[PDB]
Amino acid sequence: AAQTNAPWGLARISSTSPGTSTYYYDESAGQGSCVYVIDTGIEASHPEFEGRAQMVKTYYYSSRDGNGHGTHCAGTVGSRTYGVAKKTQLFGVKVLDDNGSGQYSTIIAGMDFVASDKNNRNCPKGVVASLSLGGGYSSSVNSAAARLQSSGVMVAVAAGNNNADARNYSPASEPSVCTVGASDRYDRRSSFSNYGSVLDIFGPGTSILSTWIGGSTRSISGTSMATPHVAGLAAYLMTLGKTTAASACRYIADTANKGDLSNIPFGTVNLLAYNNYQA
Repeated sequence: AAQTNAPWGLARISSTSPGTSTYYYDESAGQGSCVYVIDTGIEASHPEFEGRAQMVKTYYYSSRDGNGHGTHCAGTVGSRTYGVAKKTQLFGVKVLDDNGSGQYSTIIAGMDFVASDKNNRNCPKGVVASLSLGGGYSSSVNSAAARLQSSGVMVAVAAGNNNADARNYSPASEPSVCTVGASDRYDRRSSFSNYGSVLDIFGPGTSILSTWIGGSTRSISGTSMATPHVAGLAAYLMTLGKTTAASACRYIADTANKGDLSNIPFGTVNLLAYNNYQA
């Protein structure tokens, strides 16, 4: 399949080269997979989600995305126009309030929620969690992300936007999950992207167009926006049978575009997510 005039990040994940604008992907498109978007919620009624998005959990008075960040991430995972995996199911877990903040105990509970809730969903092709969130180092948050991964969910988490080593951030510093840095359309490390030996992969993170609340769209930047590309890519690859939840991050790093990013600090992987689709 070919999506002409796609967002640059979708076109990048299906290209050996920057600077193209067509997204190529197998038409299975993550059908039969599931992605939990653990964030500020999802505007499930956005026409871009086509009935495939639903709120499954909130820790606040409403499940409704009052921020836009969770909607934007869910759109990069699986919306028809802005999404990597255009047929996946999206499950919203609102662990962040509408200023995008969340206590870490709520974030931990939401992660444990997903590890159990996936047994209430039909995801024959496998389960992904996208965690476009983070703060300071927490061994309890790392361990929650590790449990989720251990439970058979691919966990993809943002490296953080501190332009620092991600060792000092959670859940970015949890080694068993897939820690995602951000690159820009010129294959530069995004100026804000964390780095370090705990990063597993880079995805498009600068000026990423996706769904926004109020049925709108907008372009925003962040390792938080790189993560759903990788989450979406995992759901897509799992549906194609190329990998499983336990091995997707490794598989994505094995099949990634290698050595194409600039300003990657010594000791950080130079790997850009790539679906390796041959049309």
